[PDB]
Amino acid sequence: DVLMTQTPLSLPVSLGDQASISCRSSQNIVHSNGYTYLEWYLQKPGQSPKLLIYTVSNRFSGVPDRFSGSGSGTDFTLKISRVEAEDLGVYYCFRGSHVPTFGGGTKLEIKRADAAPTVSIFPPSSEQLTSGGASVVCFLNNFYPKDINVKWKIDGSERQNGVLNSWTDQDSKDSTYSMSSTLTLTKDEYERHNSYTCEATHKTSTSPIVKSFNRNE
Amino acid sequence: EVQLQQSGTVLARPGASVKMSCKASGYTFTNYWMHWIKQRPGQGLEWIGTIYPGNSDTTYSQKFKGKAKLTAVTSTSTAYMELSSLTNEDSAVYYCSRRNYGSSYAMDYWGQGTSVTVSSAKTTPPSVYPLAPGSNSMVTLGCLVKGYFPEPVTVTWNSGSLSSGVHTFPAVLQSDLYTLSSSVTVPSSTWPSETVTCNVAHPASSTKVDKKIVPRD
Repeated sequence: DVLMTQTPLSLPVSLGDQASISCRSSQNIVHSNGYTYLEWYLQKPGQSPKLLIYTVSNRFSGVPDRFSGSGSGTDFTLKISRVEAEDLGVYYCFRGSHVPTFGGGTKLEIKRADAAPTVSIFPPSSEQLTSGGASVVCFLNNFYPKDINVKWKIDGSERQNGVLNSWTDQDSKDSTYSMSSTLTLTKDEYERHNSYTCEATHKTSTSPIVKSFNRNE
Repeated sequence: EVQLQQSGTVLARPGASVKMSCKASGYTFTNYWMHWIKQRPGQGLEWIGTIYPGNSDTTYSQKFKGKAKLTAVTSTSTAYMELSSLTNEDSAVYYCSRRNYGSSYAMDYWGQGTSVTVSSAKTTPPSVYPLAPGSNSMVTLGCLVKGYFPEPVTVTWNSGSLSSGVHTFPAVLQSDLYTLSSSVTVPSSTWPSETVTCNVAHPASSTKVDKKIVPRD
């Protein structure tokens, strides 16, 4: 019943490797005229989707051989013979016959060597404290894989409230990821404690990376 | 040479309705079907509906009947999508694209996309805070842009000279208010020896602030 399902949700592949993106429809999607309008589109961060494959296996003017589209009936596949760094982004299959439907998309991430993040912590600025607020920022830059955990500690105790994180898209140049976690408290609660901590646990280590600062220093 | 230019970013209030346009050129506007696609932030594409500018023929995805209203104006080679009874769920980028037949059978050309934000919060300049390290060969500095609305915002370091080693994180929702941060890494012999400044430009409130990163102790 129209559902266009894609797998995997996220596909990690080192440069030069092969990539297989699957797309299944819940019903036979062949048009009464005999043709099968299944298309594939690619969309990189902050850009408009691009056409790669139409009618299942046909490539669009300007798309390299490395891209293959196969399948029929209810199953279709997209293959990237030799993944480049410029291939990362999200791939969507699209059924173009009546009641056009997009698949969920398959994020193509480029695999590189594991890299531990570089953590940096920053106390509130005098200007903010003057405003009555108190933000403590912590940057965890250029790490891989993305799977990362940040835990805040005010005088040893974990704090989950007022914590906001944001992540960058895999860097097109070095394929690393970066994250920024921000613990926000009012100035008064900020000044009733002394040691603020930022902890990051990442696949690259057992002993997590800890960066702190004492208000009394 | 075929290109679709779409109207600019829009901020609307719940219950309101907005109308966007898709100006086409490069082909015979009235011969091809023009499609519309929605994309919630951090989400996949979704087919909205289509219209045949030739004779104002339309088709909508059941999900968009009464929500979207498509029209085209032959003489101006312009397609329009009007969204009514807006809610947060309609906040997204909307693309228009031409479906070609012959050389290819798909959506080969897309618009740059129109951004729509549904919210009942007014323009608010951002407060910019310097993130200096408390107390290595490289050193990381930062800039905290907090409490602004709506998107977007421009952040550069030193008018732009400092480009590499920068990580401006995605804006996060802070209760009807947006918040992002930017980090930059430079040589120890460069800073604090030489001052570093972040520039924050908030379009919506025509605000431009320059913040120096002053060391501490």
